[PDB]
Parts: sequence; structure tokens; C-alpha cells
Amino acid sequence: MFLPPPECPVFEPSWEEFADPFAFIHKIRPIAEQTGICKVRPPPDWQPPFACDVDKLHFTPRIQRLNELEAQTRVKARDYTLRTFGEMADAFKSDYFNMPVHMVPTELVEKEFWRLVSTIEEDVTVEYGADIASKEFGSGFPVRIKLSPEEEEYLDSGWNLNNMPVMEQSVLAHITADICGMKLPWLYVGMCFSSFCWHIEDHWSYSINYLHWGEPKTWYGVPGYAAEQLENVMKKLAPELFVSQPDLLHQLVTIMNPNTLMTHEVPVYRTNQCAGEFVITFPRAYHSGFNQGFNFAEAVNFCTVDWLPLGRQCVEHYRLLHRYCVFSHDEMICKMASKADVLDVVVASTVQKDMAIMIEDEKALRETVRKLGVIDSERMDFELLPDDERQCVKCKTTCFMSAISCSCKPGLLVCLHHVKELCSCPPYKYKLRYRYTLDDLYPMMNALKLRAES
Ligand SMILES: CC(C)c1c(-c2ccccc2)nn2c(C#N)cnc2c1O
Ligand SMILES: [Mn+2]
Ligand SMILES: [Mn+2]
Ligand SMILES: [Zn+2]
Ligand SMILES: [Zn+2]
Repeated sequence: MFLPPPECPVFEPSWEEFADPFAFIHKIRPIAEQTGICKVRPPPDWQPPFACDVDKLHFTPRIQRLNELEAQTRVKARDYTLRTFGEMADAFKSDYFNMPVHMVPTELVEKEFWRLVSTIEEDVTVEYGADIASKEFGSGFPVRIKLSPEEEEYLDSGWNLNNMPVMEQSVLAHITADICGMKLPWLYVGMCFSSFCWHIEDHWSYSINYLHWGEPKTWYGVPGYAAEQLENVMKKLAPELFVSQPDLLHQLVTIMNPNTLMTHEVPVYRTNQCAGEFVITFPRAYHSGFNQGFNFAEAVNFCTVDWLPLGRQCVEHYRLLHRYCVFSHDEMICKMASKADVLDVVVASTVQKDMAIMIEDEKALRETVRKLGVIDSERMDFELLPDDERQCVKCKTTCFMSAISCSCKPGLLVCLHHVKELCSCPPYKYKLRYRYTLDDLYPMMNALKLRAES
């Protein structure tokens, strides 16, 4: 038996409300942050054109076992076209139920998914596609052949997910480090029972997902305030998932029945996303789900000004866990401060507040390491090092504001929380390597204040 969670909020914005996605997301946040996920139905005549040759789009499929609480890797040998994948997917579903595909009720697919993942005797395996856009398989939205007027109409829409990162209200917008995972949309080609395991987004970002066409995508979501409650339940039932991971390519995730979370007082919400609808996930909101049949979705991460303090909290949380970072949060803040004259004024005001916290934290850490006997110092342009050359030996954080080095261990660095973890030499042999003096930093913050105060 399966008891479906309550439905998540559904929004139907007018065209006036829809025109600015960031204003709309800010508006619905008091409701939707209490449920973790929400669904958005665009105005009826917002219909971006979907056109592709199913024989020229192709991709390498991933394969997936469907066992509850079994470890799966979040990021991982033949090849499908969009046509031959669809032929396999449709035959799979109609053979599984002995019915035509658009006659299998969504409630029955959901009930059967939770039965099959729970029984050991069933050995069902399925396949799917997942990758960023490429010449072999591009975005489902229009991008800059000669375009039709209809395609040109949607090139610069705020809800064209290619544009979402680069708009003037995103802060991930101007990370200069190429981070393919956080500005570039992912494309998901689904079949019946293919499933995304429970997760949150890197650096606790938002995400937004559009179903271009096909059968529905079923979601489960948990509000950000219950994240640690969910993690405690999973640690108790699946401890193998919580061992320390060697790389960011070795993150373990799993399938888990939402009734198990609800039994343990974790709030969970559900929805069926149909073609032409968006789903939005909020910072630190856990989510999972599965595809009802052959379909095609596109999704991207993004960060608003609301998110900025949560981003700083996330990197602190990563430090406690010795988890790798995708980018340096402080590097992003300082990059924006160096471009204060071109920032949105509301963005400038919010970045200024986070910068003030950063500067006071850095002042206190530098005083502590001076009292430990580190005397020598030198400026160091951390942004020029490859990421894997500026991680703290102990906690793996990506350094940018400062670090400690010692000529006895050439090339190694610790962050200023881990001065005692670098080597056995006494601290007077160490050097403080810093990006900025405090005297460089206060004028940078003042530029943001001037930009914000007009
Ligand atoms: C099942 C898969 C095709 C898939 C995956 C996904 C992809 C690669 C690795 C891990 C998960 N993720 N996903 C989301 C999210 N979040 C929304 N929808 C889907 C989806 O359909
Ligand atoms: Mn199974
Ligand atoms: Mn996700
Ligand atoms: Zn450290
Ligand atoms: Zn040493």
C-alpha cells in the first residue's frame, strides 16, 4: 500500500506576473519555501516551439537498477537515436502492463513503482539520457540556421532556460570560472520508471525544470527547513550512503519511499508535471521522482539575491563535512564587487551585506593565525590556480581569501581553520598567502554601497 503525499502548490500567473521570472519567484517564495517544490503553469499562449529530427539526435544511455535504499552514483556503452530510444521505451511500458501507453493511469504507475522498488524478487532495469547540450543533442529552447519568427519570439524570454543564468538578477551570472554544471542546462530523456534519487543542488541553489513534451514526470519534495531531519532518517536506514567520498564524482544517492519519511514526521509534497509546465525547487529542498513514460525535460540551476546568505552557510557546512566545492563563494563576491558600477542596484545592496560578514570573519581568522606564530606573508592570486591546486588538505575547501603554505611541503595549502594540519614544522616557517589586504577590501565594499545608494 502507498499513501500519496499531499499536493504541492500550483501557480497560474497572468502575463503581467509571468513577464519577469525573478520578480515572480520572489513573490511566491513565502508559500513555496514551506513545501520545497512548486509547479507553475505559464499563460495559455506562451508556447515555445518544439522541433527536432528524431533520427539525427542521439546520445549514450545510462542504465539503472530500481531497488529501494540501494546506493547509486549521481554522475557516472552503446547509442540510441531519439527515435530508437522512444521505440524501446514505448514497447517496454506497453509490454509491462499489457495496455496501450496513454491508457495506463498515472496513479497506477505510481503505485507500481513503489511496489517494484521494495520487493527483492523483482529485477527491473531501465535506461535514460542525461547531459548538457551539445552538437549531437541541443537545447529544446530556441538558440541563436535561419530562425522562424515564432522561434525568434522566444530567444530572449526570461523563461528560456538558456537565458535564466545570464540575466541581471542571477548572481551565478558572472562567475568567471567556467563551471559547466551550474550555468548550463541539463537535458533529460526519460522512460517509464526511470528515477532521480533524493538530492539537493550543489551550493544549495534553486533549480527550475521544464517538460518540453511527453508523458508526465512525478515529483516528491521536502522544504529546506526539514533537510537535516530527512538526512537523519536516511543515515539510520542507509548508513552506507554517508561514508566520506573521494571525489565529487563519487556522490552516493538512493531511492526511498516518501511514506517512510512521513512516518518519521518529515513533511513531503508531490506533483505530476505535465508537458508545458515548470517545476521550481528552493534552496536546500530535497527532491526525488520518476518518469511515467517517454518524455524530454530541460533544467538549470540558479541563484537569486535571496540565496546569497544561504550560499555562505552551505560552504561552511561543506567544510564541516570535508566535502568539495564547485566554486569559491568568496571569489564570486569579490568578482561582483570589482564590477560594482554595472550591477543591478538591489544586487549591489545584497552583495554589500554578505561582503561585510566576509570581511569581519576574515579579520578574526587572520588575528588567530598570527597568535599561533605565523608571521611571514605574501599576496597570492588564488584565482589563477586550478581548483585541485588550492583545496585545503584537511577539509577540501576551495581557498580564495587566504591560506597557509610551508616550503617543507611544496604546493600544499590549508585554510585558516586548519593551520595545525599542514606539516610538522613550527609555524614561524609558514607563510600567510592572501588575495587582498583589509585596506584593499574596504574600498571594494564602498563601491557597492555607492552603487546601491542611488
Ligand atoms: C532520471 C533522469 C533522466 C533525471 C535526473 C537525473 C539525471 C542524471 C543523474 C541523476 C538524475 N534528474 N532529474 C531531475 C532533477 N533534479 C528532474 N527530472 C530528472 C530526471 O528525469
Ligand atoms: Mn527491484
Ligand atoms: Mn535536482
Ligand atoms: Zn580547511
Ligand atoms: Zn613544513
